[PDB]
Amino acid sequence: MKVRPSVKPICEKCKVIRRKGKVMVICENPKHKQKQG
Amino acid sequence: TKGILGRKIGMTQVFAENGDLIPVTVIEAAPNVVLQKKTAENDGYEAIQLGFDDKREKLSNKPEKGHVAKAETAPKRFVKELRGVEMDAYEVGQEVKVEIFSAGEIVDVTGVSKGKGFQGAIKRHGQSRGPMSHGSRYHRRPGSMGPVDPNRVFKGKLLPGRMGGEQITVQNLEIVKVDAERNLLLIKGNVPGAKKSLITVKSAVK
Amino acid sequence: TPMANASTIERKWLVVDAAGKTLGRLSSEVAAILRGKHKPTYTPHVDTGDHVIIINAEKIELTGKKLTDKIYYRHTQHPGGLKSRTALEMRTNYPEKMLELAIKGMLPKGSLGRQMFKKLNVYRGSEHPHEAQKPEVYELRG
Amino acid sequence: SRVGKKLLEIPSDVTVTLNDNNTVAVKGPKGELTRTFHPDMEIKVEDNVLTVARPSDQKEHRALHGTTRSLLGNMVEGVSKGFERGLELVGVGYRASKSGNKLVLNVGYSHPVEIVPEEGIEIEVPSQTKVVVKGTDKERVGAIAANIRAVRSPEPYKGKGIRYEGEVVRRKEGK
RNA sequence: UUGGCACCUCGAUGUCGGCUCAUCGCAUCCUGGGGCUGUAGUCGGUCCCAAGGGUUGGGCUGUUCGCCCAUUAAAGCGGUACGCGAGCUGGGUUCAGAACGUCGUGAGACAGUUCGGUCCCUAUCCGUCGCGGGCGCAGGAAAUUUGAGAGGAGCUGUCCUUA
RNA sequence: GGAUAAGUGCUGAAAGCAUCUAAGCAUGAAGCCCCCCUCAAGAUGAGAUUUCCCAUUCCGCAAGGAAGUAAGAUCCCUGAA
Repeated sequence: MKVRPSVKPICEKCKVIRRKGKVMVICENPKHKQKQG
Repeated sequence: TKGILGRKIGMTQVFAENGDLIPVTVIEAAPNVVLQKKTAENDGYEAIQLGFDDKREKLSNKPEKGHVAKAETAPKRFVKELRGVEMDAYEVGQEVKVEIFSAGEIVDVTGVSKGKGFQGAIKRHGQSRGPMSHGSRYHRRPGSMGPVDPNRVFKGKLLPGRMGGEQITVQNLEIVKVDAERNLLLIKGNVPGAKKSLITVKSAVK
Repeated sequence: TPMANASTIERKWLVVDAAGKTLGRLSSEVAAILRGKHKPTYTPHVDTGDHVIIINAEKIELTGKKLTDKIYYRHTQHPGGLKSRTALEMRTNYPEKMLELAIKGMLPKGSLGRQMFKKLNVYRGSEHPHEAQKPEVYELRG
Repeated sequence: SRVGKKLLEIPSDVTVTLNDNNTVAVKGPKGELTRTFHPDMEIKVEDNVLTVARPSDQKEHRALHGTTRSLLGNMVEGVSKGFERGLELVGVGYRASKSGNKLVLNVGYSHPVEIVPEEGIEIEVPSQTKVVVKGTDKERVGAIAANIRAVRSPEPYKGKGIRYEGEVVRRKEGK
């Protein structure tokens, strides 16, 4: 993961979603995988 | 689950098909007897009593006499209570003996530790002492009682008191030998308590 | 110069079901009647209340994520002797005590508060051993 | 553009029953199913065709209205045709077998691995490597498939381990 | 932490370090569980959850700290009056002696140095650890017990096989 | 063992797709509750079970009181595990 408050998409395929009230980022590229905390 | 209770005698050495010594503890368990057979319908749990003695009538009392006279036996001195066993097996007036066990069954044993008396922090709690030289006026003492802020002393701070007399169990022992003719158990090792004292033996709680 | 009661009391026995109820809004009434504020013959120092029975304590309700997030803390007088129990497992294992805690909290404090707590008698399920007292039902105003 | 708004035919060899308020039960050749649904919803089976409705338009009712139809479509598709998932696996000593109904795996460990489809699902081993889960509920089928895949999930360097047939494995360069 | 302000304390709140005694936080040193990797493996880096337990012995220095030797799974960071002197020591700082350098006309002085230099108190209350007595528990007694609830314990390596 | 953290997910819409999530399901830690050991009914909420004793005498209108006892225990004595 990349835990950080400044959560963004990186590439166009990065897809922001929300989960358990938290913000997260999805992509096939796991390095683009993010979460707030 | 199983169990028996008798009296400790002492310790000695025993060989095992080898030169291999065994430090042994010796117990006599004259045939114990059932006295009462409890139930969840009335007693809230399933369990039995066991008596180990043959007292004098000059020592016993009427209620004891009745409580045993349910069975066809005499008053008893060491009566205790086993739990979590097979109940349909047992009955009242039923004697239990050492040939329950065998020479390889593991065991948890239980007794009452020796009385050491009002002893200090070191012997009781294994603390370290202060230096005996270099100007020290401090040794054999417990230590500080705590910090300053809470204006008090926390619980659990360890201090002198009557060391001993505690109910102690020892797990995963191993039976070595049986002499049902002498009503004797020979157990690998050492147990809590002094000679002539009660010892309740149990199938090990694995 | 009004009356101030003393040994001129008639303590009835009430019964309360809790099949869908919020314990707070329920308890805020049961404690009031345990104190006797539902009576004209109220005095603050006499325990004019009325005995209470509660049934189906397990079957209470809550709002929000309390079952997961509401925490009953409790400290011993030992260091690090803090302990915690969620409302959920309290409800499962023993809802008697969590009802008792709420009601005790909203009762007055002192000997009289304790003695009016002693009238309370909470029971899981719908059994009610206290048939002999010939109680009656009390619906909740709330 | 909406899911729950649509309708679901009921071809044949099927029987739907509102046993109560919402506890639907379905039957057919592959077997049967049941589900309980949210009661604010409204369900009405007409001749050969099923309709769904919600009272309102909220974030809740909308989502439920979609999920109910999609789930019921899954149910009937399973009772008619059943659901199936394949699983490949890639190695050298990697293989499978069965001990009766159970599944057995010789992949990469000092020990083998055992799996039990207890729940009226069956498993098929047409080859030493390839595997099929086969049942009626997508939920349980995918669950078991993931239980399998978690055993020896693949690796990126050499694509190893259990692997859904339609999987796109990520790759690395072993330095 | 260095500090700033002077709010309690100058009809006295004893001040560094060390010993004994521990205790708490977690921003985790190890152990546990995971994500990502410029992760081949073995080892690692980084991040996340986790404070249950554990977290060495010596040389030098009064020392803290630090360097060094050898180990360890690891040799954690901090708070508790930089925890704890009515529990200990008193080596240093910080009285009176004397001396060196330096300053001063001089008496003398120096976060400059060096040698040596009195650590009192029968525990009333609370608190803590143990032990007894009294009464209560709708009659009086002997035994066995339930368990609310409390406390304890809770660490880890190396080797063989898999290979 | 049970429930969980981070994590992993299955099914799945809102948002015709995708989605571990809102509904609903499952996993998942030396950690939490248990399992292990000890204390424990002053738990004034004072519990439970078995067994023993009997329901005597005086006043006192009753209330109640004392005054000998049963079962039993102690004082006292020999001693220590």
